[PDB]
Amino acid sequence: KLHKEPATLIKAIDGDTIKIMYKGQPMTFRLLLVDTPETKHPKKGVEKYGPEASAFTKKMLENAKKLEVEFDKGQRTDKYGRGLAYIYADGKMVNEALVRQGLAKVAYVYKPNNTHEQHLRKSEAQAKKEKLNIWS
Repeated sequence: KLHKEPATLIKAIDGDTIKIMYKGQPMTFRLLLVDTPETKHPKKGVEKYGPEASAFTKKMLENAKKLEVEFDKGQRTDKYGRGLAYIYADGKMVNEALVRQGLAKVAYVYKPNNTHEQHLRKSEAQAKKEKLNIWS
């Protein structure tokens, strides 16, 4: 069953990509199942809510007493060598918080990495009904 492990923030890069110290090593992590608008983009530039999703993630992680990472049951790294996980700040999942606030859409899902898909989908529909940010 999925279990949490300790990690240490190094640097938030943007809304859904962060650098953390994981088991002694610095790595880049990508937040599972969510897409935040982009600040660092090749073609297009800062997308709308990009700067916002990324301040959110930054504040949430920097203010936490405790950071934990939760791997899903599939591949734990993507083709760019980024960890793939659910991230928790004092017990609150960053991935769901982003979605609940209308600052992320639920991503395209790849089984078997999809254990919190329903919950997340729950929160996105609520942010939709409340027409928050993305959904305004």
